[PDB]
Amino acid sequence: MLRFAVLGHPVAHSLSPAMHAFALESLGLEGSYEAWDTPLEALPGRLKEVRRAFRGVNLTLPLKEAALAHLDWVSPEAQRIGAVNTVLQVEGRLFGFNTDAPGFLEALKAGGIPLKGPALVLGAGGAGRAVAFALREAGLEVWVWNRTPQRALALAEEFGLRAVPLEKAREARLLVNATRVGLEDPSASPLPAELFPEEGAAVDLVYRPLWTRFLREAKAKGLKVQTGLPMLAWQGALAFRLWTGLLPDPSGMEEAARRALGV
Amino acid sequence: MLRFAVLGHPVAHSLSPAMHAFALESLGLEGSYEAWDTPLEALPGRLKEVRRAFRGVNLTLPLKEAALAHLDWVSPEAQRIGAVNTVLQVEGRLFGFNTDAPGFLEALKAGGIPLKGPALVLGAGGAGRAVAFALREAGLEVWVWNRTPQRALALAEEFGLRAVPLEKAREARLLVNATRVGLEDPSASPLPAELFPEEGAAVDLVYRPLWTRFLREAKAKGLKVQTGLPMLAWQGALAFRLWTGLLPDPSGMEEAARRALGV
Repeated sequence: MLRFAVLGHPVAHSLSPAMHAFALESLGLEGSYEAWDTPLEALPGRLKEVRRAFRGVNLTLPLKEAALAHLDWVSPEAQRIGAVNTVLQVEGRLFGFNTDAPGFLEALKAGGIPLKGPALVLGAGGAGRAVAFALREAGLEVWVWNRTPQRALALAEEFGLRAVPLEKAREARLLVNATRVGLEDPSASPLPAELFPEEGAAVDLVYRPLWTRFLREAKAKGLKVQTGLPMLAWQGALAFRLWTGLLPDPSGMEEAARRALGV
Repeated sequence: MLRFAVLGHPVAHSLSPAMHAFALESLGLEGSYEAWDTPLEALPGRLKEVRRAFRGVNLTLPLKEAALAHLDWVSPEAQRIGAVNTVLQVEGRLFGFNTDAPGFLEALKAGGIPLKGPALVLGAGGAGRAVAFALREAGLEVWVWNRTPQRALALAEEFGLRAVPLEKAREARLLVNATRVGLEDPSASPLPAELFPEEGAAVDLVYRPLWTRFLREAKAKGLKVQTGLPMLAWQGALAFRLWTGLLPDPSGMEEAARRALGV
């Protein structure tokens, strides 16, 4: 039986177990995907356990950074981003990848949103780094903003981007919220409605609530919008493909995710 | 999803397509595995195509050794052996493994042939290196012979084994023909009949004909014998698990191979 799991702390609310359960059944495969709470302290012992009993696992906070060292091989993309969210186990060896970047890209495409920059990424943290990398490689112009201006300038330098002031948002065609503003805060948004571009599209990686103020304002302003679920569904479907070579229907992955959310 | 192939020059009558067709089917999986003729000079281009459309491929003569330089990662064992018979493609990256070595040991085990040395491996070439590596790993005392003395001597120094003259076959308890002598030639055998021990076991990697002159001599001497089909099946099965995480029935694959030989 294929044995999978998500390791992180917390993981009690991960939507991965539900999605992959659907992947397994939909693809007629026998196996399981379990949520396994793993504080940074247990990472070492947990991986050794992975080397011997799991075909693969996903990593969520707070393990994504300190995992690279314990692996036998890390993807170039995962090395630059500096985070690994998907681990593959073959012959007792552990290989690390980052399905968030490609998942994000495939989500937009599938969602119907033509890539068409310049693109602006709000937040220069973990989520921001991943998304910033992805859009560059796709062939779009990319700017970055962050609460604390420092973190922004550096990233623009490391990835070869532009750290712009929040105001510049008006000149972009692709807006991406990589901050926690809005998370379980229906009335909060990182971007003032007046600073919204006249045309384009916006994507929020925060999916709790599903329709954040950011996306509601963006929708009201005429921009095309996409919730955070599609990306979640694609990174998951891509991870599964990595593990077995079979791609579960991303739509079915998203639906499984929504049902789990109850929205 | 799941498109494999055996890359070699020649591969016209490979039994892999047959075994793997059975693997996929027996596992209720959709996919294909075809023989793709590939000369040495055509392999740089082949691997690029692999990265864009194949989940994985097996490599045969004369690509197994030249392949290493064109891969993103190569297993410690494959590196030591110096040859890759199994390649896995993930996110466009190529990883090389060797399922010949572990496959050989499983084959012996399943076939009811316990590890008892000294083990004499005939042929210090590629196939010989894989078998010698495996037997050393298993802790047996390993001897090696080669028509060209130098190659056997070099290999013995390299792996910490002992190069010996054919006459030492009389003291070996496990004999393995890893040479091409006898291939489609019922009159040829790498070991003169009078040098066969009178107890032990004999395995021939050559399976065309199935009952080589070598195996007929060993069987006539009362040695327990094994054809090359079991190893062929196991290296394929292990490769399949490498690619998908699922282990197809080795006996079923050997059977599929047999029926594909016309025997």
